[PDB]
Amino acid sequence: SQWRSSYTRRQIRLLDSKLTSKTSLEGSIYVTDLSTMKSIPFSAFGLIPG
Amino acid sequence: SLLNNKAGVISRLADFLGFRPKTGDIDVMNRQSVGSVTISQLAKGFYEPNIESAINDVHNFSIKDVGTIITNKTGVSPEGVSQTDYWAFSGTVTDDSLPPGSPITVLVFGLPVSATTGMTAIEFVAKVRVALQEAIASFTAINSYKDHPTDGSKLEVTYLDNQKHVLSTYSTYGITISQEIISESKPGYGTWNLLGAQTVTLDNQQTPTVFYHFERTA
Amino acid sequence: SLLNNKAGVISRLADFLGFRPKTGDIDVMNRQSVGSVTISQLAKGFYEPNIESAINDVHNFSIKDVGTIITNKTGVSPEGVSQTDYWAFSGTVTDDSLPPGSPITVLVFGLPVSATTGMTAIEFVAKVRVALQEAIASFTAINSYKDHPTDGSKLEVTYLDNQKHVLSTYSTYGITISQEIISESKPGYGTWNLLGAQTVTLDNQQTPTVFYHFERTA
Amino acid sequence: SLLNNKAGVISRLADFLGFRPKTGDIDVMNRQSVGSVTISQLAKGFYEPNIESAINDVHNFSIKDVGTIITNKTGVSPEGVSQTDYWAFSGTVTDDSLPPGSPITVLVFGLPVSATTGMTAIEFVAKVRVALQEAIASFTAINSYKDHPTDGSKLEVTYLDNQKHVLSTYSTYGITISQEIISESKPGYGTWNLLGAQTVTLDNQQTPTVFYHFERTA
Amino acid sequence: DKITSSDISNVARKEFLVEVQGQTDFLDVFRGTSYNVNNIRVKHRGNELY
Repeated sequence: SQWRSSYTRRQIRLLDSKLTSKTSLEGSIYVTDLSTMKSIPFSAFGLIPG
Repeated sequence: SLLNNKAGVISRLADFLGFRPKTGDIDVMNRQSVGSVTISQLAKGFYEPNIESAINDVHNFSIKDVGTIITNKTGVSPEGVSQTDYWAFSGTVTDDSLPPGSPITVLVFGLPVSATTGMTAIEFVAKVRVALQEAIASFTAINSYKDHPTDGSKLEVTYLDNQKHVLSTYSTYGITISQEIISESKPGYGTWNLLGAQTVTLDNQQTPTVFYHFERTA
Repeated sequence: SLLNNKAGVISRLADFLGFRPKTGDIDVMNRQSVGSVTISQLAKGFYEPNIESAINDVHNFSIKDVGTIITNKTGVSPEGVSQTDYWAFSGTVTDDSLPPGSPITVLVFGLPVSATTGMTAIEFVAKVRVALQEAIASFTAINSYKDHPTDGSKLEVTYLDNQKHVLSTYSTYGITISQEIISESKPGYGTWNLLGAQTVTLDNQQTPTVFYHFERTA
Repeated sequence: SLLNNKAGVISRLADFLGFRPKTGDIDVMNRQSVGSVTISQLAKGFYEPNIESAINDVHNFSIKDVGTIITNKTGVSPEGVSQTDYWAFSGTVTDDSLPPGSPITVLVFGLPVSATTGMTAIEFVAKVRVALQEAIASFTAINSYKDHPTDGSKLEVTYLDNQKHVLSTYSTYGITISQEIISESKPGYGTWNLLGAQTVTLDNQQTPTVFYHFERTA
Repeated sequence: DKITSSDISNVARKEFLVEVQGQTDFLDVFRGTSYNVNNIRVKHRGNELY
């Protein structure tokens, strides 16, 4: 049996394009052109295998 | 009460931001209060008097039709004047989260400037020139920029509007970014023309007074 | 920073929506900045410079007292002009969530129109007439409407204000609702009167110039 | 849609509150729409047309430069007029959550008034005087106050701005607080000066018409 | 498309580091609810007898 998570949570912060100039980090930083890509794939949030 | 107060806004979009209209305000076509709900926001669903209409009303109020004569004794054309400023830059571009010569973006008074770590203010300004082109190319708040003649670390800056623009000196990435106001902006709108001088002796005056008739050319 | 930024607004109600006042702004009674906090919002608890006061100030600025002479060479009365438009309608009223002839409400440029499924644009317009009456009866953004003379599926529309109104063509329930702008609105406020023509020879001009003195009648 | 509508505002700060700009609006320096995004809010990160710029634009539009001649037949100086009011107070200060003579604060039209339970309106007004000093001392919405000559429970009140101020009568702590409007505020800005009278016979009129030339002294 | 089939019983572990000597009993087993008798589990790291 897995007891999994019991809540936890995620939150993402992206800034667009060069304004970051930096790539996504964990669930901390994300980056993209915001108008270019709708949605999110999430590995973008912190992922743990539950 | 902050609850239903905070309830408030929803949609932002000053179309949709409400306005308590002026009580007994006919100034619109001798009809309705300034900021009264308009068919624009009705189409958008917003049924309340709003900030949008209030701006265009007084806007439509303060705009005299082309060809209107403005008359003064002074003789300054009513036409507005944009503000012109310096942006003083100093230091060397510094990012300790990246190696030297690391391309980064720097927001200069809100203008992104792509620059690599290690650039002094001058090389930083060299990049700032690139951004100011876009600020002109995008025509955002900046009418024009010019390199400071005796300083590479300053830039002569001109704003699109006739409003007054005062900004705060800050230092990012070892680059101090400060605005040095050169020319004050002057109130006015459109393009105006002095017709010429009219000397007028008032009714019981002894002294003839001169007037300057400013037609609106735009 | 968006946190305490988003913290922001609370109560909406542009009374309560803040405004960074103009720095060194005496234009109000030679006293205070435009948009400075007023006893209205103090009574309402809001202690900050606000959007409300900023509108009335420039409003109170752009409104010349009754009887003021506006002078131009052109001769158009300063009085504003409302925009007049067509609303072009097409198709048959269609609701597939209800049987044919199903009374529904249709928002025409934000105006609800009660209509039953199966109505063509004309019968739809027949109902649109009912709503436009209310839009006039409620006096919301619509000064008047008139049936398109040669088309039942269009309606001549007049707006209360002197502002400009541009709306987006959409098709609901098999009814396309589009706005066809007829007359442009013109800037102005109140009721004005041309006094007459004054021919004036400027100081060293050879040519007498004519002026048109517009008194404010309201 | 209210979701992404409600998404909206974030930062409040009408700098950061957006504005749908006027379509095809050159009235700023013959350049950009009113409310267009400015280097102020760019520096602040806000990239959209905003409420801030829209206020200063029409503000900068409705402000005629010093020395400009306003001409009318009537002769009222363009200078604005502040509103002057009475604040009528009644009853005895009452706090049932505290013993009699309990110092409390009372918000009079948003002005805090420190008063102790048991004070009649007069003693309440005696304290109200203290607050009005601050309202003058802080220069918030209140130009001046004066004691009602024949009534201690009323106070003659003057507001900083030239706007119109209408407030709601309320009764707190056994003290009714009501505003009695004395003088209407009049539109205008700055300090103006009548040059004198010009009698003018219009082109084909028989009757000479008099004008009053109002120079801007501030 | 999928055989997820049957059921998964539940094993959890709680180690008791022995102190103080004494300690001839342990109460509540796993804090919530009960132990399931049929399969006895206890170890000295020698795994204790049935």
